[PDB]
Amino acid sequence: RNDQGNSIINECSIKQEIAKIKKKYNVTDEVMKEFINGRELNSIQIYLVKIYYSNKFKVNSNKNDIFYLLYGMTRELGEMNFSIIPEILSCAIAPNVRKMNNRKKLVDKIIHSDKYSYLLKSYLPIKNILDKNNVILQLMTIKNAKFMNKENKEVDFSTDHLAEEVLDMLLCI
Amino acid sequence: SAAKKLGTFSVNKVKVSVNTNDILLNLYGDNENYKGFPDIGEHIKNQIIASRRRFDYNTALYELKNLNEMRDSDTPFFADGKIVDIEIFSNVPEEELKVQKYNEQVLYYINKQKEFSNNVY
Amino acid sequence: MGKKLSLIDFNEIYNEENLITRANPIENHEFSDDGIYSERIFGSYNEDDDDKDIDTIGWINIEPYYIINPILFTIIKKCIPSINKIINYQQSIDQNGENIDLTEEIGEDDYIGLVKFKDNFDDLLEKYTDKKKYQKEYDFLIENHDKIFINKLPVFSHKLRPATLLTGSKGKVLAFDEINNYYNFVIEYINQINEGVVSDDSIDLLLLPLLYNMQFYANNILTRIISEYLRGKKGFLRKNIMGSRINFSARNVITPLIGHPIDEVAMPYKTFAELYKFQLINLISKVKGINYNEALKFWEKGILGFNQELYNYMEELITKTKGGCTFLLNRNPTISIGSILYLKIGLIKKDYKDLTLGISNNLLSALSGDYDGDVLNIIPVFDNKMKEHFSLLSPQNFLVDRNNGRFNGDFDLQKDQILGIFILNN
Amino acid sequence: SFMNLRGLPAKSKNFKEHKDLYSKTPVRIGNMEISNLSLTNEMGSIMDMLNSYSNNETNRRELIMQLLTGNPFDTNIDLSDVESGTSKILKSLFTCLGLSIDDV
Repeated sequence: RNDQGNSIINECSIKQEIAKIKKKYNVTDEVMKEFINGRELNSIQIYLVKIYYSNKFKVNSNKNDIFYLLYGMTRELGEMNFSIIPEILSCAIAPNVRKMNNRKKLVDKIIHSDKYSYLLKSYLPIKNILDKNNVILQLMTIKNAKFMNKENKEVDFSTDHLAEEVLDMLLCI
Repeated sequence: SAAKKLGTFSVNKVKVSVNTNDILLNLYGDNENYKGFPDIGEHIKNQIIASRRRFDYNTALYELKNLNEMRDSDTPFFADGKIVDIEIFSNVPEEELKVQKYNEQVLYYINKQKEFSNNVY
Repeated sequence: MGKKLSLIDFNEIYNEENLITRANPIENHEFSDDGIYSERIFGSYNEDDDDKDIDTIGWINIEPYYIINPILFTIIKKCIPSINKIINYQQSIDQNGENIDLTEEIGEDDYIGLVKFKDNFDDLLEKYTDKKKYQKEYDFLIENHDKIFINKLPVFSHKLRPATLLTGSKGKVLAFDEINNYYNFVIEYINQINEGVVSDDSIDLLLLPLLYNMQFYANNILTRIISEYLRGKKGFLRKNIMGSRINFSARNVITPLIGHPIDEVAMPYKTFAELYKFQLINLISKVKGINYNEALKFWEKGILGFNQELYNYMEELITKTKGGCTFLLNRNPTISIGSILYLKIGLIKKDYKDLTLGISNNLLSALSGDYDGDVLNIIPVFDNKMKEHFSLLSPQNFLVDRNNGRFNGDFDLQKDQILGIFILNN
Repeated sequence: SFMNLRGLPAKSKNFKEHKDLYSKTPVRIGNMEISNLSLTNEMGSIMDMLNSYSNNETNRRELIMQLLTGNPFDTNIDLSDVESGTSKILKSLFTCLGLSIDDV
């Protein structure tokens, strides 16, 4: 049915990725406990994790592996202009999970991006119909929830920040 | 030289199915010339005729991306030679094909075949 | 030692979770969770993620009336001839009818059914006992009161059972192997007993023949599931247990080769690429440095069309390995001494289209082959301890004749070289 | 390649549908194969090989794990003692027959 070869290849890729995360930021178990601070899995969060490592591998969804993956992932964007998105990934999920509306002006600006334009060009065969009925690409922009940060904080920011930085993130796709 | 003489032909017939789920890839040519399978004059390259990606609604954000490059978990077909003839059977209305960019080659071939049948009739 | 026969008591074995209740295998176009096709206990056919193993055992209650076990039944028929007639209840006219109206009473032992026979089992055995012929069987019965009557009936994994739900052209056909068929009857039959809650003599007049068919079907089950599952070469005991399938294997056709010592052999590039796939993937991961997935992509591109770099990688691999990446060559069918050989790879063929396995001429006789088209099989060897253990299978070991202790004639010079040396000498 | 319902190697239909470049159908070891392999006094070694290749799922998995990483030139395999799938399914055969298992 399903061969074990590619699955074990993916697992070993996961293990070496964890090794690199440990090597880069001299992290260990204790800082890991600090970063989790008693949090649990967030669906859109693991989805972002899958997006960021899509080219590298497929996520196995093991718990501690996911948390280490987010540690490395969050710091990784922590280096460059990404400012607020890592803060959101730091937060835990608030219980107001819903789908707020989208600022159509910002999404139009997204369409204006020649970067995203050439992505559409690489998705043009899909773009011609599948998006027209329902664009999966920005559908997650509708799917915006509320977060409850561990530092007694909640997410309250303009959507331009994800509009720009997640655009860069698809540029990393 | 003698071995070069003992040349022998070989012909293969192979059929591929495309459902609503699986989609083809632009293996051959640039963006403008979307051809997942070599044309009549073309020779099959890299011992691969075409390939299909198993589309999923959920996996539309990572896997379906980079359509030009094949993904690891796909279904290719393998052969060698030069295309001699093509025969397509379609059960879907042509409107979808019209709004399908990744089905322009099959639509073109279907139009050619239909024109042939019209002329013969 | 080994796995020992014993009809150990099922009651201390049995578990409440595995007792199946009466239900049809299918239910509203979905497998019932209470029948034989239960997913609660019993695995999932399409999905292999089921944490619980395929070796889960299903289970059926017959505690109300204990039943002789089928396995000892044939032995029983030996100790007491025609016990099938004793348990066969024809002494009934309410529902069975007058029928023949003339029968062999045999001291009223016959037509008493299963319950009475169980009640007077010792007396019947005393009636039918041969101290000269059946004494051993009666003794083995003596050591086995606890196991004669069985109170629990087991059922195989539905994943093990090849029975499937096909969609026949007439309609959806539950194409089961015959096993569950009788099992279904069995459980359906036991349904009647748990259906027969109301108490009345005529019910027992029908209930006892139901027990007769219970034992008949139990014997049916044992004979049937021993007919094919564990009998013959199709059977499981010989097809897999002794020898099985191998996941790291290949096979090819042999052609002559010269310029090398007898031990060295060459393999076609494609088959070597496929066999040691993970060695190359390891080296390519180390040297490229990127994750293993893109390495797998590169290896795919490498087997697809000829590449110089990948050939260099395999050349490094053959050069730097501890044992030289040896393997086993065996010639179907192996019926002679040393018909298996332990050979060491010496050279990778560069020509992509070449697919034949080079082999030195002097090994033709030992493995009893010819270049006419024989297909020979290769099994790679990986573990270093395995290399040392199989070193005794190297042709150098077979060079000495285990028959007479002289130089072996199979490694002696063959035809053409005999001729040539003769020209040189004489 | 794809394993069968018994968690064992089995051939497939990809080759006919032109999904596989090479035929890739495994070889099976038969009577005289086990016999001649047991010509050497290494029955434990033969059992180890059979368990590592196909019979035992855990053993084959640990073989791939050890073999993928580590030195490509030197392979130092390590094997467990988990009961093989064949032995367990034979145990199921016997127990469901009314037979049982009892070593020594």
